[PDB]
Amino acid sequence: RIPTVAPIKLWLKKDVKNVWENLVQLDFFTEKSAVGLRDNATAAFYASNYQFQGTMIPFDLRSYQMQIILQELRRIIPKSNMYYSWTQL
Amino acid sequence: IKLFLSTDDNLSQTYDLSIISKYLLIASYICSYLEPRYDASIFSRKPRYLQPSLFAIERLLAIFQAIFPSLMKANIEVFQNLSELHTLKLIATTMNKNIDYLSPKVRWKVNVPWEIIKEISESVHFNISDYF
Amino acid sequence: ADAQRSHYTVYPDKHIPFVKLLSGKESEVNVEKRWELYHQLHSHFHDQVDHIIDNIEADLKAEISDLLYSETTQKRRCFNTIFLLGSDSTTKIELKDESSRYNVLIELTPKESPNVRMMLRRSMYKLYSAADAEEYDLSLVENFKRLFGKDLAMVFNFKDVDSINFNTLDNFIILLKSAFKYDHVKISLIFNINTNLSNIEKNLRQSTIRLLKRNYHKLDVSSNKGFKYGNQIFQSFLDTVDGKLNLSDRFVEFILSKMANNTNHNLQLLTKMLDYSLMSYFFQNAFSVFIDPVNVDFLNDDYLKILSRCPTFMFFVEGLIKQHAPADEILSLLTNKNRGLEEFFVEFLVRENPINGHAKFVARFLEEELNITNFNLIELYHNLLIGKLDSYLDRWSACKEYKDRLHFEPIDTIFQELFTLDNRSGLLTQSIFPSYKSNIEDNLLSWEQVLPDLDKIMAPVLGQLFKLYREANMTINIYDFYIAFRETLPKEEILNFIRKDPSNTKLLELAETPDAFDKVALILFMQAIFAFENMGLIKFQSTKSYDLVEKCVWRGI
Amino acid sequence: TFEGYFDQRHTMSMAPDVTREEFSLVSNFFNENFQKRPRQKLFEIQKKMFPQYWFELTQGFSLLFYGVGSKRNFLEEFAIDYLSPKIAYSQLSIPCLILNGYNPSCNYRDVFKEITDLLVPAHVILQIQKMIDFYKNQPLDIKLILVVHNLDGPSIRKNTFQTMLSFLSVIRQIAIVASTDHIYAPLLWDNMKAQNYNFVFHDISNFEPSTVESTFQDVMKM
Amino acid sequence: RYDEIIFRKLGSMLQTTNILVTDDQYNIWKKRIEMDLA
Repeated sequence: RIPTVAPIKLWLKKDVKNVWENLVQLDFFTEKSAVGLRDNATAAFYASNYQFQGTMIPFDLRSYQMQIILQELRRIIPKSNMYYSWTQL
Repeated sequence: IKLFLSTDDNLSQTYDLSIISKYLLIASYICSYLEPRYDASIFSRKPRYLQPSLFAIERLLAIFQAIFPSLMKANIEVFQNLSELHTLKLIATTMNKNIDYLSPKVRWKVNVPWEIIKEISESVHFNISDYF
Repeated sequence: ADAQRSHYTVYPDKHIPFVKLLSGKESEVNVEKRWELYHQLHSHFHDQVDHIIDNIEADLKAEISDLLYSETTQKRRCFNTIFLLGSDSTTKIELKDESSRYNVLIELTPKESPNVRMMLRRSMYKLYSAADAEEYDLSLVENFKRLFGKDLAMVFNFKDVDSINFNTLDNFIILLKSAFKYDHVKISLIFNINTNLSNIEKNLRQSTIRLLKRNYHKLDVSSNKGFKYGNQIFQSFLDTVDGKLNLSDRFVEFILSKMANNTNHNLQLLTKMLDYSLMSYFFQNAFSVFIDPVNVDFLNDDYLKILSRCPTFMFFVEGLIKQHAPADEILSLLTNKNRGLEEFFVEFLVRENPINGHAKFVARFLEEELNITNFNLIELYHNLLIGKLDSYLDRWSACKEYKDRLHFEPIDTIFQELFTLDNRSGLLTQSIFPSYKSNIEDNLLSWEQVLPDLDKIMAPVLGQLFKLYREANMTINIYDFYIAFRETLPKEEILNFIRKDPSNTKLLELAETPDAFDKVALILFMQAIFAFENMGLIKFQSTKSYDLVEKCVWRGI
Repeated sequence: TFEGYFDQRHTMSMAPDVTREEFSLVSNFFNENFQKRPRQKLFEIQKKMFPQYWFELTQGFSLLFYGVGSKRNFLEEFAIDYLSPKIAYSQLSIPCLILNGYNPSCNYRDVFKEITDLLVPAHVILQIQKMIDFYKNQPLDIKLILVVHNLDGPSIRKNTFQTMLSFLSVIRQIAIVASTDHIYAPLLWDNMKAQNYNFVFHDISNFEPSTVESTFQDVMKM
Repeated sequence: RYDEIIFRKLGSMLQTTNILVTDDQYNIWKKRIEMDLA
């Protein structure tokens, strides 16, 4: 959507991994069946014992779900942001 | 400029494999992403982003035989290369304790992404891109 | 019985493994001389092979020691990382026995790393055990200097990185990062990597990769590196021959075909092929006794039969006939009188082949004068043998200045066939690179190739059932399979064979039953299916029902 | 061909039930009577390879015996009657260790105890390393013969047991003979394991009934 | 022939290698040439 030349970097798939990790640390994403914090020590012992599928499948194929819906995104993201126009479909 | 254009956080012909190993990997990737429905349709003379599915050993061997360039058959070298692939973490299994390959309940899946198998096929001159 | 036990130990002229040739006409002295010559050449080969292996291991250990103790004055206390690409669990490292600093090797198998808690517990357990011979938590690391009066240096050997849970490994690395608060602790990390840094970059978090990368070293310890050692091994094989034996094009072609199938452990396979070929030659050919031309006096008419059946001799006789040589020579060679071709054979045994000397000269010229090292010596020898050396030399552009010097003309000397190695009978393939699957399938289908009065009519049950298995579908209702197997059986002949035994009362008791045929067929079918399950032919649907089975193999793949 | 793979309400109760005792009778009679002479002749002919097997074992090439049919009796006869006595009477009584892979109740530590007792003068891999470092200086003479039936045995199939057996063949003073029955047996071994094992492959299929191995699994479950 | 087939299948070194001409073939050639030689 930009005029061309008369004679916005697509970041590499490897450098994006740090951003992907940051978006999981800050609790925007979550695993498909994340039980979360266990209630008692006995269940926590079993949870620390068992290895889930998400601990073995590749980094780029781990399913995530979202904690913030795009409506809240458009409500919160300032209109002056350059990707605000993409907050909707 | 060249220092800033690259993150250089990377720890650094990407995978040295025999021809048998390369063709085994090519067949395994087809198995892990192509429906069992289309095997007879495509290989008998009679999806890029989802997680891979499981496959049986016979499907892998049959597709390998169908795509290997008169029959190649299955010798000790083929199975040895297949086991090397597993040892190299190129093919995953459905088990985590007391590994026993001959147990009839273990299935296989591919751990190698598209960007590597593309270059492997390019080095093999095999046109996977026309099978999907 | 002992057969039911898991394991048990059993206790029970001078033999020479070489067997008589010429249908037993070979004398004891000839057999002993052949055995001694085989031992001499074999030991001379191993004296070079083991030396090369020892040099390789010493060089690797020296480089490992240099990397480990390459002291760098980093102002910040950080890990020391060594990435052993293409390494295995077989390698070992010995550390310096320093005075002020105590050095401990810590082995970490994937079985020892199910979780961070177990990892730390086992690490501290081994650390305490090692310090116990001087004369479970990080408090041990804190208290080590007050417990044993010495500084602690830890070397961590991740024996197989690919199978380790990378999340647990990442957490463990972050845990070990806390040890830098202690002024008396130094940590080194050894990574046994099978493929490349790509798997680690994919699996580990990018934060931990930055911790590792601040001080790391990368070393390729694979057994295959630019044909540096394989060429040396092959040249040592040529040298231990001393021109007493030659190589054929087919044999080198077979070697080259099998080498490319393994990328990491080629040297052992090459040694396997060479040793087995030498063993086959010394076991099968009687003329190996005449390696020393002193032993020519032991010739006999049976050896003259072999000499006459040499292709070079076969065409030489026809050349004498067609060039109008006197018939006296033809009569003499047919009647084996005056045996001057034995003097020619003695000359042949004396004649050194220029192939070996020229090959060594060309190899040294490439290494030193042309400074070309990225070449396979096996390919060079193959091209020399075929006589297409010019095409192989054309690969490198610098050869033009010396093409005239490097050109070599092969010569097909008479009786050379008796002193060459080749793949002609397939013995080197049936035992070293077998078609294990295909052989079993053929034996099941072609039992006449194995086996030499019901025995004269009915094949073994396993093969006849495998016939139906090949005819069978992917999933089988086992009752139908049993019905078909029963229908294929010779019912009346089987009943007569059963009734043949007069004294086996239990057999006749079942034979009286009208359902005897059905029960016998079912017993045979169930035994065969159990054997198939052992052999990996069939798989049950027992979770749903034992009455359905699934095939596990197909013919010809 | 491979195309044969791509181109592909009754119950067992409809068949007459056979008891285990009835199952044993017919099996024994047809095992002993049927195909007796040709199989015995084949065995006698196959005995002619004993000098070659002995020579291969002395050169350090491990022997893997495969093919349809039981291989326990062949290995027993070989190791007891030909291999062990001839080694003793040509080196100048050699102990022979027999492992039953067809028994699921085996334990690798128990076998390693016998190995250590028979080989080590007064964490298994740590002791195997000491054995390897010790036998380097020892003369290249065979001291122990190891026979392992069914290298594809249920507990034997496990990776740890295979690894333990693989590090054994590094020592030349140990003779290793193994047998397998599964068609996909070579799938178990990778290049490192193959290098350590040093097998020379021989097909010895004989259509010999597996009477002993049939005792550890119940046919009544079929 | 039976013995040679099983030797070949067994991968035995007792089986002869077909690099030189067989004894029977060379014997027949020698006899046929010699019969007309004199």
